[PDB]
Amino acid sequence: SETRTLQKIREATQELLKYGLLEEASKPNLYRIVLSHPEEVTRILEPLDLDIGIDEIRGLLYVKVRLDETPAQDEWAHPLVRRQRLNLEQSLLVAILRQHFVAWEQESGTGASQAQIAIDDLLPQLQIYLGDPGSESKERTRLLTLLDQLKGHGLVTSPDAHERIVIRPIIAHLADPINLQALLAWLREQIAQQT
Amino acid sequence: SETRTLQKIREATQELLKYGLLEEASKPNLYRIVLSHPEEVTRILEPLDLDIGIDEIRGLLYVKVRLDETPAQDEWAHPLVRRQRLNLEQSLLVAILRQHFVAWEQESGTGASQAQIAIDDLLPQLQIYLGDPGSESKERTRLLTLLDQLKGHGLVTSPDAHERIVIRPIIAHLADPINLQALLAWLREQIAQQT
Amino acid sequence: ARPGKTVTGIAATLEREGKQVRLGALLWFDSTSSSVTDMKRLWLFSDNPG
DNA sequence: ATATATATATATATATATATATATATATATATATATATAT
DNA sequence: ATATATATATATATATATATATATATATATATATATATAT
Repeated sequence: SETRTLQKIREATQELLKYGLLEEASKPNLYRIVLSHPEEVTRILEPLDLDIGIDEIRGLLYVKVRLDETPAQDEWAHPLVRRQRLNLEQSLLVAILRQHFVAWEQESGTGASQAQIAIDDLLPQLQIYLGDPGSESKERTRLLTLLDQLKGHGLVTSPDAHERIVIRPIIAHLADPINLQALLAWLREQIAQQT
Repeated sequence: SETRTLQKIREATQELLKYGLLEEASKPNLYRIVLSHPEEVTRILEPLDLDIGIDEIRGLLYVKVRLDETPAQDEWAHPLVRRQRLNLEQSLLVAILRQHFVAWEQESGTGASQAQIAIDDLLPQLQIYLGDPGSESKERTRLLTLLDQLKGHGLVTSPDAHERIVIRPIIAHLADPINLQALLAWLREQIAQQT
Repeated sequence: ARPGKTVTGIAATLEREGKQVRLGALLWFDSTSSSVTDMKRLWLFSDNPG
């Protein structure tokens, strides 16, 4: 009766939906294929009221909702998308990563060199507020569990052979970090008071 | 201008995707929306290498893996499906549930949904195969563990106050006689393995 | 008078010949939500004067 | 002594039900015009 | 034979009833993390 959708477009769209975000440095072929068929991809996704956001400066593609503009659900909710509200420590680590990513993008370029930090560097930042949990093993366990949870959130990579993670570009793509800024101001105020 | 699909179509397809099946008896509006543009649903699932299953005798709509130019190989490897693969014990209990469903159907017909059996009714039907754990609570735990998953696949409702469950019509297609014969052949292969 | 986050308690003091035995409970809310589950519970049972 | 599984707590997001407000449709009331029957 | 009086019909207006849409409350399901118990 009528033609099918092209195989590679289907495969790449499904891949991105499975992963949410992807990198040209990771899968450049799918990256180029999607960017050569953005109309087809969005047409595939708009029935879901979904779409894709891209960052060629940092070489990242990612999904994005495409519902009707600004309904009463400004704190939006979508059928196919179950939303999350992270805890004190999760968002604390996210703010730490945000600040150091901001610093890196100035001292090492806006994703020109993938943002990196060592475990022994993140741990002191957490220790500023949480203090020593009791042992170095406990510190590493805490930070590694949090980093794994964020990796499941697509925010960070696992530490390298030198215990250095890579910050995914998606961190730059958060919606309203003003809450992160207020939280970090509150945290620094609290530690300054509680010392 | 834009390829935006009609909002009602998006609603119905999003719901169907969210739960993977849609019964007219429960949500007639979305069911009739789907059957009003079933080719739209097909052409939207086709990008995802998925297809729409239809059974109007039971007023049911469900999603099924499509055949790509490769018939999905082992279709359970399809990227989008969130769940695991079916296993032996699940198939055993599915067969018993389908036996009761066909009995109830001969009793009252196919399209209705009033079929039920109790926890104690199920317990011997599986205990014959599975041996005796040693306590009634343990076999109840076994049955409830199976039922939780099978509900996760949409086959059955949750255990009610009367310790019963309601058979969902979709089981008519998971227990397809053609698929039952194929599973019988696979069981003969398992015998060869035992050999 | 107590619609928001609140805490409530009760404790009766049975005894015999100086042997205290106390049955006490504690019920509290976290929010204006008034579900049966919203009321978090804990009983007590002690025979220590402290 | 360690690892794994389970249960519980936090908790949040979604779905369903119910009540109220608004819009629309129908009906009844009133008034005027026309037809017809009766009287001169 | 014509005039007039009265009954009947119609059109419009407004009042009311009913249907539907939306807002809000409640209940449950997921869901994920952590603590504890038990098995090896």
